[PDB]
Amino acid sequence: SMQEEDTFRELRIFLRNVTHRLAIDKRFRVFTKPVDPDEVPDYVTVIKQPMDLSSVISKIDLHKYLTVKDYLRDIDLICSNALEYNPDRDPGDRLIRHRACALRDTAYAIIKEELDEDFEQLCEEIQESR
Ligand SMILES: CC(=O)c1nc(NC(=O)C2(N)CCC2)sc1-c1cncc(N)c1
Repeated sequence: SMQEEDTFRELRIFLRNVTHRLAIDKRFRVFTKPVDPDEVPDYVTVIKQPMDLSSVISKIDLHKYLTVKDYLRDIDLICSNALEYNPDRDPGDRLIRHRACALRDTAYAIIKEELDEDFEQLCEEIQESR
């Protein structure tokens, strides 16, 4: 219905706002663009499912997120990718890992504080009916 399309539009508006707030945070600059396949060639080999904040914005606009859970799966993917590609004790690796986990914790905290539980529940119930 049109009520349901209004629900999803509200979700997209909310997701764009959260994603913008993540993308302007200086700590998260490394997660804002895809990994250049020239700049580092072993990435697309180790990371089978790359994900970044600009790709998150594209998926929002393509209506690929019908629930905040769908969105948080891709946030989780940005983080776990970073942990897996950077597993070493070197300080470069530890810094990215620290930032990846901060990205994840920040997104979950914003959603927990600002997304109404019933709004998300509605999104899920519309999703299950399709
Ligand atoms: C996204 C990611 O996981 C990522 N990880 C990197 N890791 C490192 O450079 C090391 N510490 C381990 C190799 C040294 S670079 C990088 C990245 C690569 N191209 C572009 C952008 N925006 C980030």
